[PDB]
Amino acid sequence: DGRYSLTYIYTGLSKHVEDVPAFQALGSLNDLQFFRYNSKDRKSQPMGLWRQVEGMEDWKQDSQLQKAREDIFMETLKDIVEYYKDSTGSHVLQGRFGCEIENNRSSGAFWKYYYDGKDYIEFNKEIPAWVPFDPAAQITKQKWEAEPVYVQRAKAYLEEECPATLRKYLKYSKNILDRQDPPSVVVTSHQAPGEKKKLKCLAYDFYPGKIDVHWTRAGEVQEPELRGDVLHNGNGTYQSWVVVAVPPQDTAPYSCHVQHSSLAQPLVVPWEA
Ligand SMILES: *[C@@H]1O[C@H](CO)[C@@H](O[C@@H]2O[C@H](CO)[C@@H](O)[C@H](O)[C@H]2NC(C)=O)[C@H](O)[C@H]1NC(C)=O
Ligand SMILES: *[C@@H]1O[C@H](CO)[C@@H](O)[C@H](O)[C@H]1NC(C)=O
Repeated sequence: DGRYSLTYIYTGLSKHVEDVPAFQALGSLNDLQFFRYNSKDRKSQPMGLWRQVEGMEDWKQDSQLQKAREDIFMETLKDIVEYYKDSTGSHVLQGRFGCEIENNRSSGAFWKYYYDGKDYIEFNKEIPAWVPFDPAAQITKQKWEAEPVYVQRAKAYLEEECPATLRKYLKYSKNILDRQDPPSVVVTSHQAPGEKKKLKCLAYDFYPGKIDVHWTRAGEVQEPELRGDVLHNGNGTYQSWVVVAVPPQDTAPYSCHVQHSSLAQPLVVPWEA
């Protein structure tokens, strides 16, 4: 088995402006975001390729969970602002947490918060306890550890629940995270009025991201004039391109090369003038 990671990110604004939800939540599986929630629509919604997956998560029930989390998260931010006696300004709280396994073996976990960008507080499941970084975080620590069960719970989530959730998700996400969708390349050229002609090689619909793409002018690996790539989450695919300008008086042969983990041997698409 390989590496897989479940990560959640919560963002709250104490004084949100128009069209910007006061709270937002999102979760990623490796390099793909599989869900999102916000305080406006108030609903846990699957994303990308997970929109078509069934039986992995009762989104209607998670919606309720997210509302719960939201209330706590926002109460947390509220209290910090109360602490610094400054509710006229706008402040943000960001929570990041999750776990990761490698070879069906839990290989890591984390749970930390940031207030106005600086480290606010984090959990050390080895004590187990909360570690404060900001003075206000001391008050939070006190609250979050008022009962002995609390740290036990936080610990249980990081070492049991989260990874359990990750294993489950992996079952329903094989046809997603373990894909080897080979790239469809496409060579094309454009002549800007006044400039040299330029050749653009485009590899698309491939997954994972790691990939090699370069032009060759006479079997010689050229230096790209402009490079670029992207990730389409809804699709769950990657695109990557390279461009080269060709001398107005050049006849040499131009071919595009594309190496990808899903190819038995590299691909070569020559450009026909
Ligand atoms: C995956 O999604 C991407 C983005 O929606 C698709 O890329 C577009 O493909 C159309 C052709 O149908 C092009 O005309 C667009 O220019 C592309 N969007 C851009 C600018 O990236 C891609 O076709 C989809 N492929 C799969 C496997 O469904
Ligand atoms: C780890 O994977 C095995 C199958 O490879 C599965 O039976 C097991 O339940 C998973 N996690 C553990 C150790 O329970």
